[PDB]
Amino acid sequence: MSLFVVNAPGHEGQLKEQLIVAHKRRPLLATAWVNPPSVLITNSEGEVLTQVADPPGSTGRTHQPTALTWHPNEELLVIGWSNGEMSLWSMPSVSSLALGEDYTTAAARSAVQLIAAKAATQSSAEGATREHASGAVVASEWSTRGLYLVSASQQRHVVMWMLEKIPAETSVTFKLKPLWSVQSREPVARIIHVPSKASDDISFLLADGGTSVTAINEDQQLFPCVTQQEQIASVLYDAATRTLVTLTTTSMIEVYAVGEDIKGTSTLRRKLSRIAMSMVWASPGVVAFGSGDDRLRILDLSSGSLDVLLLPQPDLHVSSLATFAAKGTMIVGTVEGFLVVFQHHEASQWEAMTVHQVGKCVDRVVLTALGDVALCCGGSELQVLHEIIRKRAWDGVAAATQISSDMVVIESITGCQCLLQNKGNVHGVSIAFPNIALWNGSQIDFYMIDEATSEITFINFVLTTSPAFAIHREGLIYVKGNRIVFETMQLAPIAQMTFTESEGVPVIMDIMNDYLVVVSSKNYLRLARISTRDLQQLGPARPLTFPLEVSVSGARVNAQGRRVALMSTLGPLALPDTRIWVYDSDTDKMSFFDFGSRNEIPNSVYWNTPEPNTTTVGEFEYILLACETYQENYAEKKAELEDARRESRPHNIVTFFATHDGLVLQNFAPLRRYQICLVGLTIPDFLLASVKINGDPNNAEDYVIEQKRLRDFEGLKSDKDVAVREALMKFSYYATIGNMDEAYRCVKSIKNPAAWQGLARLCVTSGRLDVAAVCLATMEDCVAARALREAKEDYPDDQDVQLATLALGLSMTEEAVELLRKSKRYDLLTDVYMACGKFEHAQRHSERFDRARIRPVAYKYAQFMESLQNMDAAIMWYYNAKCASTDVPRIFFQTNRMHELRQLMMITFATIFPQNRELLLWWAQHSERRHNVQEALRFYNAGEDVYNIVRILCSLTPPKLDSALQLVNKEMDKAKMRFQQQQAFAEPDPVGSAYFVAQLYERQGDDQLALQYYQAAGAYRSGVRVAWKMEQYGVVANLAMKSSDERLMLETAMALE
Amino acid sequence: MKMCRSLPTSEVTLITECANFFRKHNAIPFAIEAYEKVQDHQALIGIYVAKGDWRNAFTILEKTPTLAREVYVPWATWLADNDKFD
Repeated sequence: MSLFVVNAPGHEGQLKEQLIVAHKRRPLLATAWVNPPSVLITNSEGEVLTQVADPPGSTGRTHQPTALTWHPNEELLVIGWSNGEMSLWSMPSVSSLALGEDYTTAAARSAVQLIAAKAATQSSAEGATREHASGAVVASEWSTRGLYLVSASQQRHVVMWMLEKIPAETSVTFKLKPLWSVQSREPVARIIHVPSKASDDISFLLADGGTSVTAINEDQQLFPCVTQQEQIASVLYDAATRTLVTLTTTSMIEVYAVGEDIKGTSTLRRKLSRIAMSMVWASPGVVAFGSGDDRLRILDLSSGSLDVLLLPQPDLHVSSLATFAAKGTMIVGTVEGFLVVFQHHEASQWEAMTVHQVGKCVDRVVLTALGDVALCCGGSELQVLHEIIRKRAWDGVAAATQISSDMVVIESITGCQCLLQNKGNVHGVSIAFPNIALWNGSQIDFYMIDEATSEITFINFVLTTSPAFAIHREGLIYVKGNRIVFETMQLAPIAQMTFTESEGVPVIMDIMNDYLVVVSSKNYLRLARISTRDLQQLGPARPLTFPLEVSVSGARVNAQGRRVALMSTLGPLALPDTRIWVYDSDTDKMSFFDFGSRNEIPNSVYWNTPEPNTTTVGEFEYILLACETYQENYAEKKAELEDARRESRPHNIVTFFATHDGLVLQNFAPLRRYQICLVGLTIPDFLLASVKINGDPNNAEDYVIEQKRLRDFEGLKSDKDVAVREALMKFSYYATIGNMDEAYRCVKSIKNPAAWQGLARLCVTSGRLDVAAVCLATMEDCVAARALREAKEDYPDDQDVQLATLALGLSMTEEAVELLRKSKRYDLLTDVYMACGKFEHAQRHSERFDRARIRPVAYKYAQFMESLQNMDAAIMWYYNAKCASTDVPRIFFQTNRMHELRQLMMITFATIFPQNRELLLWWAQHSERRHNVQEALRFYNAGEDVYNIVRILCSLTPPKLDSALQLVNKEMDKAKMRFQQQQAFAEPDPVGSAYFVAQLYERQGDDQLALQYYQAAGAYRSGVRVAWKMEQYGVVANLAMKSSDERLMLETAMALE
Repeated sequence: MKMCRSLPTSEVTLITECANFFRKHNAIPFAIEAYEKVQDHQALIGIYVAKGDWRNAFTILEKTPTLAREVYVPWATWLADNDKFD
């Protein structure tokens, strides 16, 4: 998280939209004002250096500065006025003094820059009004090497100016001499330069806002380069690839390739689907533009594909654009007053880094050399915004968090809260309760905190420019020169220590409890112990090795003064780095961890901060490190809806265990949008600064010091016991290092079941089971214990299913379903999906992966509706489970809805039920129960159940033998059809119903017919008993052996005798 | 195919290997005819169970009863693909 400190140096005049100029490399900035017309020259951070009034020789008339331009290398400014004159503002160079290299601090360099700019000179170029024909100088442009100047007036004239850098006795002066006098069609809106070689030649382009883009070279002729059918709006040029882009007022863009003679050939032509359109270079070969709408548009010249970069907030309209190619940041300014900063990791590769709300109509956005954002807003308002990190501090009693340019919220865990507004800005904050101190560059102001009356009593200031300072209970430590001085709150000098220039100047100073860490500008680190009288240094300076240029930006020290966490930045532009550095001074070892693998960039890193008069803190609590980084279930959500309403780039609070064997990743925790920042670590409680309920982040009062328990400290809300807490710390440490046996040993002495559920979760994540049985048995959770025991009994060869069962018992659902996806067990996964009240997921999983447990899903839904007593869906879901022969009749009979079933079966329910075969057979059986024989026969015929029809027909009085014989012979013909098909592919299938017919003949003496129909039916046992009748015994053979029934053959062998 | 038919009857055996080139060329009927002239039934069974045709595959199975698992295993999965688990 970052915030833009705002400097708004007012001027008596009115600001101009496009008249802000920023030097590319030197931290300089200048802008024009009118009535009274002047120019304000300021540094990158926004402090005013100088102001320059009307050009020399003016006869009482103030002249409006109409054009400004910076020299690409020299700290030289050129100003074209409105009366035809031209002036050059030049300050004496700092390096001409040939002083020492003691300018290692920004404040000293700013001071020498200011004292150099005080004696600056504004020189007049002779005869400028003659060359511009008494016309206002509309535009100006230096060459790439800064040797040639081009000026354009309002009288349609273009003049070439030669720069002569002559040496003098004390400095180097500059003379501008006119060379040409070139006529233009219209006053030139923009002058661009083309270099001969990609990285002294004459190659310029002039755009006058009309239908002409006139090139010019050393030939002194204004030959056009490219002319289009419409009036041009703007031109955007890439010097490295010599790529020109012409944009018209009608949302038309053309891409040209500039040759040696400044001639363009069209290769990419495109159309875009009051604020004038703006267009800037987002990346080499990638152009970003906006048409005053809510969307950005990004064009890739290499591929020709145009994408739209969306803004989630409606009503926003882009007003101006700028880009910083060094870090890849676009600064979108809006009419409302919203500044959006985009940082690179074609539209999918960009992201919104941050959002800022200045709150005024942004006329123009400019970017200085160091990355500061100058803003012309409100017509006559200049605001320089400098990105600084959120300066937050915590001592052990209260937290002081910076939330704006100057507002600081100081709040304690006891309920005390107060607001601090510094007279100047805020750059550093140090708290050692009740002492508070703020550093704003030039001076450090230290006050007290009156907790009883919520007052802040100002003690005093020290006029020091040290970037490193720290206030303590006994006094304040601040750097002054090459030395550091530790004093009291009443400016009583207690001690001081001095360092040589070869040892550098301290840049980082961090104190906590009674330990101090000092880091210089050349990676020199010193650790010391503060006392009541002296500062006992522990060892000499130690160099550190980092396996462009690495500069350490921050240093934190644990409460032992033994291990140091280090934040470093890359390059002179201070690009944040994705590495955390841990240094063990006692063992003199250097370890690091990379945040690039997690796609995260850190902001701050914090050690554990023990409370005052609390000496029961072990070294495992001291080695813990915390850092902030940034990249069907209807009665379920309402339980956490209170938290969801308490909610009214992602945050990652990540904690490591700093080990002498290396850095081990302990735990990770996402945050929410109302938890703005982490102010420090107070074991076992995170100290996230948060906004209150239904609050606003920009409000100063709307801030509370929120305290959330660690993810490894579940179930410990008393925060009183010490032995349990330290044993849990050791358990977490041994779980992270993988020493699960020592974790078991540590939790064995803990009577809190929270340690046991932590160990059970560790067993889930480590594949341990017999220890997990003890974990479940210690928490008095017999449900999970018996579930694990049955899982072991049912699956003795699979530990994955047992682990999934344990995780499900431990309220770990997502881990369990992922494990069961890994473990192939889709049926158990479907059962779990049903058991969590998600029948839609069960249906999808059944229809996608395992298409064999969809009937259980339907049946379980039917039972769910039956218990819910929504029978309208219960009946249709019992039908969908293909169990309409046992359950839908049951659900009709039990609810006494028999009349509706009778009406349904008499022939949404009537569309499906009457034609179902199983329902018809059930109703036939039910009517046969009611002795309604004829209705049963009718329904059996409608359901095509030959066995039951033959049984009833043969059981009737008189027996309807003819139709029974017809059906029996039809089934015999079907069986013979099957056997003939089998033989053509190369004793048919017996027909059971024929058995009944034989029984009739068995009661009528028709022995031969009874035997024939028994044999056709497959009644070998009855075949024997009917073969015994007259005399035949061979027919007894070939029957028993067909059944492979040993008893039959045995008995026949006995009976043959 | 013209070359394979130009290979004489005693040289049909190498056509078996030539039939492999018909699968990589997605020439199914050419592979079938080459194999039936080869009298290679395992690869014919493989082609038939890959194309989903079962009548010819089962006739071939009845010709050589030893290759039953070469057809039943692809069919048992295929029946499970059409929800015929019974």
